[PDB]
Amino acid sequence: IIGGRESRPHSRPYMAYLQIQSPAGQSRCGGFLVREDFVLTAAHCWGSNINVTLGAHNIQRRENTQQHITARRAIRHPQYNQRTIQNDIMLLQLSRRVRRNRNVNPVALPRAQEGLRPGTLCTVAGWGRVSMRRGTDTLREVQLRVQRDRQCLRIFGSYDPRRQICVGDRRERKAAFKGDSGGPLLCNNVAHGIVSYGKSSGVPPEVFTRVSSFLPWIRTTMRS
Ligand SMILES: COC(=O)N(C)Cc1c(C(=O)O)n(Cc2cccc3ccc(F)cc23)c2ccccc12
Ligand SMILES: [Zn+2]
Repeated sequence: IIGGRESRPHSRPYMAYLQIQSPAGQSRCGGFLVREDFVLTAAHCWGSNINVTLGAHNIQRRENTQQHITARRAIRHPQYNQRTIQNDIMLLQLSRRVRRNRNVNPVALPRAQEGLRPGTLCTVAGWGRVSMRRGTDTLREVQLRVQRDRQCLRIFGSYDPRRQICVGDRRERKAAFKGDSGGPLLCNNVAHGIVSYGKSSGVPPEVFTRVSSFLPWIRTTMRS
């Protein structure tokens, strides 16, 4: 998170830290618990082995609040496209259910035709980089404003407002950045978006997946 603050410890108990391994090496992402057995994140966070930590604030130290669960299944959207970064959404089936408590519980999703309009203020949280090269051990957060479609259409050739949200005022040094991928955009306590991508500079606007567009695929997947 660029330009943010340390979160109040355990104030966002839906937050998941992902440690990802594949032949391509090690990666880090965020994610969020949407049911006792499922975490939602981005498809570009896929790996052959993913371990999830819930209940964390400082993910570099042991805390008896943490729950460590390997993902039994990593289900990318069937039309996820690496090249355009379209349909950037993935469900993790946990190998066991979490023990729900003050520090570990799910977050609500939007309704289908509810919407999210320019000018809405939201929060994004994660363990990602705070500048170009430096990181953090502890969860951080920042408030970002929803931008108009054209502000992303102008700078991102493959942007589609049917499936993506445009986020962050270029006037402020405030953004989700590397390490924050997969984490939630919370608006009025609901997870409307998923951190997807942006410019290497970290200067907004940036691109989130629009959850409302994938609700059918989400529901069908979790039901089966
Ligand atoms: C297996 O996992 C991985 O390979 N990864 C997690 C690496 C990866 C990241 C990442 O480091 O988070 N991002 C997000 C991203 C990258 C660059 C600029 C950004 C600016 C703003 C922003 F909010 C996000 C940005 C990706 C996007 C697409 C593909 C891969 C990645
Ligand atoms: Zn604590």
